[PDB]
Amino acid sequence: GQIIKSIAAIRELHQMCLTSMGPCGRNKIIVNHLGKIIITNDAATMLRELDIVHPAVKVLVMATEQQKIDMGDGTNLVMILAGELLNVSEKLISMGLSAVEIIQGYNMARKFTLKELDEMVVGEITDKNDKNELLKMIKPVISSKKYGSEDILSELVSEAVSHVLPVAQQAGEIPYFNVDSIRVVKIMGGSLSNSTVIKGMVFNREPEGHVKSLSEDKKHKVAVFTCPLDIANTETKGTQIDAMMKEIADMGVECIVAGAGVGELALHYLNRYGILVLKVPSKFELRRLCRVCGATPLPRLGAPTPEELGLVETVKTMEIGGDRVTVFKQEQGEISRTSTIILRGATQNNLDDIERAIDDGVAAVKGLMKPSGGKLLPGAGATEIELISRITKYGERTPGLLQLAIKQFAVAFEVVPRTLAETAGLDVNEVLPNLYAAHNVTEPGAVKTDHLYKGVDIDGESDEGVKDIREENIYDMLATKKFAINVATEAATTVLSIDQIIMAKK
Amino acid sequence: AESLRRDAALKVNVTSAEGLQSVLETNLGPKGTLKMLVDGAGNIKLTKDGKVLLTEMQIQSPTAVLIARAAAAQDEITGDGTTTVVCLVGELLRQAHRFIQEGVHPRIITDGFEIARKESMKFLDEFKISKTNLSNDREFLLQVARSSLLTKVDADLTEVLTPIVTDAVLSVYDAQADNLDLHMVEIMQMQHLSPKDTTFIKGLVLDHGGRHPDMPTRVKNAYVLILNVSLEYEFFYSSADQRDKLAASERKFVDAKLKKIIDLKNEVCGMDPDKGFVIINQKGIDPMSLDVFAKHNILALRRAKRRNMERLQLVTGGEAQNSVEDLSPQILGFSGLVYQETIGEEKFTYVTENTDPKSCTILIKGSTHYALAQTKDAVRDGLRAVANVLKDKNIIPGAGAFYIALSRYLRSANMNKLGAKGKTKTGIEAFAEALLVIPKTLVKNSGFDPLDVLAMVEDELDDAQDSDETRYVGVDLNIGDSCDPTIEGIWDSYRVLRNAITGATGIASNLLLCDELLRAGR
Amino acid sequence: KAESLRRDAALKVNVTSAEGLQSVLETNLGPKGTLKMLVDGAGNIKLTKDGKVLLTEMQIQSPTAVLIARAAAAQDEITGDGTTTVVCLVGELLRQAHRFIQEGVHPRIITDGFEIARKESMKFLDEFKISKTNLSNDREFLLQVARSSLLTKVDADLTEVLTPIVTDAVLSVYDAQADNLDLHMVEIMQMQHLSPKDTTFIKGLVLDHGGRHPDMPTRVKNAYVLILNVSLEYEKTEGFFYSSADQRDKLAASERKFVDAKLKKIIDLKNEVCGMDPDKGFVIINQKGIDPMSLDVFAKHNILALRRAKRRNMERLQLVTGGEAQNSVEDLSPQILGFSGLVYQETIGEEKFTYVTENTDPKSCTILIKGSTHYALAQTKDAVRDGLRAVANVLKDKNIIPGAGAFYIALSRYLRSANMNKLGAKGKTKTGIEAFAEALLVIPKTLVKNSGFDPLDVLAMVEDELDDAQDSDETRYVGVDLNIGDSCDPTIEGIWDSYRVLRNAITGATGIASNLLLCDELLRAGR
Repeated sequence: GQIIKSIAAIRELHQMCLTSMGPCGRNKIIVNHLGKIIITNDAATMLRELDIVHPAVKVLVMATEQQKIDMGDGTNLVMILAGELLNVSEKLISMGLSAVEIIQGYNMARKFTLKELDEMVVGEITDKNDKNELLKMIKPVISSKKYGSEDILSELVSEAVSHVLPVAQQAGEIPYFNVDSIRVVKIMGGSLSNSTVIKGMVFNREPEGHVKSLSEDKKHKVAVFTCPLDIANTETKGTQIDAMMKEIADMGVECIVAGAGVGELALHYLNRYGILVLKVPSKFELRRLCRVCGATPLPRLGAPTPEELGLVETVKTMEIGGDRVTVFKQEQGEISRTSTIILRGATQNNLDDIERAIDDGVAAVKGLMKPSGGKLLPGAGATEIELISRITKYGERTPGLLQLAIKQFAVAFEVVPRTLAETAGLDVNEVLPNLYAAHNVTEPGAVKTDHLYKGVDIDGESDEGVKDIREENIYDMLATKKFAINVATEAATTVLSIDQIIMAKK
Repeated sequence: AESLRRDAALKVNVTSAEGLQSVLETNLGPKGTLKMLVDGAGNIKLTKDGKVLLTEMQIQSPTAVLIARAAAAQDEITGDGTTTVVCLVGELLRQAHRFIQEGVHPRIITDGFEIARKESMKFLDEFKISKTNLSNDREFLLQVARSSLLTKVDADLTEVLTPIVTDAVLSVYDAQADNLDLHMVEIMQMQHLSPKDTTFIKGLVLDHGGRHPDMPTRVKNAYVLILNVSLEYEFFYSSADQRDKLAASERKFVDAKLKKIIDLKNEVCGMDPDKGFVIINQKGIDPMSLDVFAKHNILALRRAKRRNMERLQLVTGGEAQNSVEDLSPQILGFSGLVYQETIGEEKFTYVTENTDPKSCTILIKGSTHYALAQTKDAVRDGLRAVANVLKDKNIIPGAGAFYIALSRYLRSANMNKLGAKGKTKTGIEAFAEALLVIPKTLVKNSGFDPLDVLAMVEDELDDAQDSDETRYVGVDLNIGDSCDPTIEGIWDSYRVLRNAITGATGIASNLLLCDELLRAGR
Repeated sequence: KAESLRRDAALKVNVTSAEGLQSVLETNLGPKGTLKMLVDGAGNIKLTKDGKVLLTEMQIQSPTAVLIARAAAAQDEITGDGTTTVVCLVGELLRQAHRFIQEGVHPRIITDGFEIARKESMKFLDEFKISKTNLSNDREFLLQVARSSLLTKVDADLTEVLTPIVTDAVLSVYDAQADNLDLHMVEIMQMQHLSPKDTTFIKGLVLDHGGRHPDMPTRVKNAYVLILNVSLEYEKTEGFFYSSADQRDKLAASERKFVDAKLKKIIDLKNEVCGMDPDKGFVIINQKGIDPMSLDVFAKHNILALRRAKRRNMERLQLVTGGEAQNSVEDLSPQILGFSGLVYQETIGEEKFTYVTENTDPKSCTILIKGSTHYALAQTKDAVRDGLRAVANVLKDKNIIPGAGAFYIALSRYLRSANMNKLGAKGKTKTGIEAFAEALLVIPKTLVKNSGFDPLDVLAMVEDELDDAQDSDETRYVGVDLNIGDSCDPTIEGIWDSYRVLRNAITGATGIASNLLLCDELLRAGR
């Protein structure tokens, strides 16, 4: 049985993710073959580092790539749903239900699940781009990464997000928020309260010039050059240095950036006269300077055409955690298209891992864009437990052997409320049966009131049963759920269809 | 060297065939499973296409290599029916091994296989149904794709690819004595959208987007220019004024070229409303010459493979201009909606609503190399499969009705014909038994009982015979009972079954006549 | 402490075993059959074509084969023949089933068809039989029956020898007035020093211990036989003192004179019953011994004298001539003696044997198995023990079945064409209708294979003639001709079979195959 051997393989990565997902989750130590210690809860980082052996794993891993590239969340939702969807299929296999009949069932359930998810909508983010509306989503996204640190990270992100979401109104066809709109840097030392946000670009390299600040005027004009700065060389061969700034400043420039090297006298004179000098090793970061300072790089040398100058409010050199950085930023004007997250933290693993979490929080806001992304679902398995009950109803409505598959299909959605419990340390022999009753009630009405809000208690508030998601404002993104169901349903269908693994001609 | 005798050669050959069958048995029918191909470097293919499976699979036994070579030859003739061959060949050899052990000389067996082949051509000619190619026969053409695509897809791409292939085919074959060329339909692949986002493009897609931030995205009713000469920068200064002139010097030669082009713009749809001007250049275009094209509301592309623009020479129908100094107002083609879509890196230019170039593109979308390979083959198999319908007006009732009903003719009428011989009658029986492997495997792969379904099929066959009516009896792989393929919509090919029965008869005859395995060259 | 196959491969094990019993016990079928050698390890060879010997005296390695063999052993104890056809029918029923098993047909469905065919097979058997009249002029048919059973077990040159022997033997035992026959009244004797073709039929009974004295008469034309139980050797009343050679015998002869007075009384019978009268004679067979001098006196009166008789043959000897066992010579009366014809003692240098023939009214006969070697005497002994039961099956059951496989051939045609048109089973169970009819060909097929004639072509030639009967509107009994290679008519050639054997052959073969096909797990006990 190839399908039996495949089940054995997925049991390995199922064990990996089963204990991973959740704010109470457990970290994994990952040793890079190049000599790096990686400790994270991100299963995408895990699978990137995990060598793949059994070809059936290649299906599940590439599935998580579809989720992670196309959606900034859902990594464990794919691995967790997929793991159990194939685990419960072992019962269907052993009951004698053929592979094609199991496949037909999961596809029939794909339609049932998607239609119900549309009915599970509780609220909707009205796209006010307000810090309060952002926090409603940013908090639960930061959750599952660092439990209890949401206060520090929420104030960091929601304020940083307001830097890259400018004042926009009547805008549903104008896209905003590129993933590169928020940069995160690492400064060894300090703690969470030592982190901050800069409204613009921060160079991790120490100040290279001798000038600390520009003038006090608003919208200090700035130049970027592409050609190497030296004594004017003729258009051909040749087998003035400082005169560049005499040309640049004509329009109002206090800051001169050189995308290339610097000539003899200018290295002294550009800084001597109080002008900031910059050369950037990252050429995409030069494209960032086009977005932060608004600077249009001059393709020629020593000829700052007026159209090749930008307007940047303030550029200064700043001290972060004792290690010096150079800041090219905007200030209440020519609003910066990039904001920088200043992470001060002493442990290089927690420091880097905090960045890994904030990177995902940035990605979540990309999904908070206009593509039908405001829809909210009830979190803490209220979506999952309610889906269980509604799926079993479709079983009663469905004649044939498809009834057997639908029944085992609902069982699979218990892995998410189970994982929330096993990681949190509440007895799965008590929390799970209390979840069933909390969501399974006889409502005097067609609208379940306060019974779609029943949650899973991951807090230390000792209580028999579970809590209400509105207490902490725990909502899940509908688009994350809907896309995840599509990925996992098709991914499990793929594994369930593998009848033989044949080596190609070699 | 190597030598095996006492008929052990026949025993070894059967072992190899029964194996190859067991490999590609579960790979048959709409209820079939998918096979994995592992390159060893990590590239994985998940496919049901026997043309891929037999070609790429490592074959350990040398006898099975013979069937693979023969089946591939059948693939390059009709273009479909690969697993049909492997299944037919395997059962022809198993049913024969039974009779070989009973004392029938292999020659007696193979002679009756040829006698039955002559009879199989008789039933095929009477069993075929001639259809018209009218444009309102999309009912039948849709059913053809719902037959051929259904096998290679997951039943959700059935509804997606059905209208995609159907319309792509009608774009090529005019309802008259015209022609059909599968190179007239382009197969394009891309990522960033789900498998079910595969779409039909009325015209041609260009992969290379331009490098300019103001490139116009929506261009309606525009003439199209293809240039083959570079419009980029084609020297001693002492000051800013002279430096600029040296840059303007070689760009001044471009400037005169741009002047003639913006004269071409002002000349052709310069004053015409709701119209515009598209330019594509084999070579580069200066970023300021792109500023000019943006200035005059012109769509520009550069640095493109002439082969892609060679199709544009057919699609838009203009004359490629090697020199802009010779630029002429009449060289331009026609185009409608031109859309430039943006993915994570490159932008794709959709050249659509074209006069009537008779060329179309199917845009395959998906996330991974897994599904892109599945659909890439599905589309190429479907376009070729439907082409066999427009090439040959004869369509065969599907659902195994050909392979089922032959069991009635071979058993009954030939015994009254007595057209063979008493001892060769053994082979007539072997052929009839083995033709049940196709309808039988289709049932086995569905989970339904392999014997009971055939019994229910036989009942309806008898009822229609006693009722003296024409009834095409098939297998319903959803309910489990019998069906009628002419009502349910399952169609098959005349030419495929002709080359399948005549090919498998030859393959099996060659294998049944194997006397000695002689190892030579060593 | 458990071993079993949760996979159905237990059927692959059981089928593999049956294929072995086929390849072993198949090649012995037919007058074109081969002979199997049983070696007992003590140096004795049993050369046999008989199935019962090959079933009961083979070392069985396969645990499944233990059942097929022990079950087939019940065939001989019911009908008395047919053990080989059971083994062959079982193997082919299991082999044709394996084909249908791999198609997914549950063993129940196959088994039910085996039972449905059994019900149909009883119809054919009763319709196909030929009712035989009880005319004692049936010698032609009875001779033909003997050839059917003999040509199988002997070399066809001993058939012309054993054919009149067995035929005339059973003609003697079969009682008139519709009374039964008793095969226990037909004696089978073992004698060495002659060739196998010398096996002979004796109208009466032959005794082991012959006369041991030079004056014993060679033969008596008209003999009157005495069975005497009196001790005629040295006895004494239930003091002997001699001082010289002269006084020894005077005392002992006086004590033996108690015998000699009976020796006088015995020759007083001889004088009472034809002492000197011609054409009359006196044969003495004594349970006890005869004194050497008592033999001399028995010679004095020309008496054929036998001594030290075996009790069980002596009990027969009362039945042989109809006389009485004499417990005292003083009670010796003239009418006690039994009358017989030619009585002679044939001299074999090992032991002279007494031939007591042409007896009063014994209704009993003896077949003397002649042959020099042990492997020859055993083969012949089986041929006689088998053929006597074959001719008994015909005289007991007036129904005879056309042989040469006409039963197994025609039953194929009737079950192939009619059953589905009868609607007598079911659509899915048709796999059993085909399985049984295909397996019915194992008997006519094996008969041809062992002859060297073309297996397929001979079966085809049989069917051609059977088709002629359909248009000819006549009964044509078509069988396999194992000599020329073509078809033949069993009723013209003389090949016959038994109603009761074929009845129990099909019944038993269905049972053995049904039990094996329904096997699920092989379990280990006591381990």
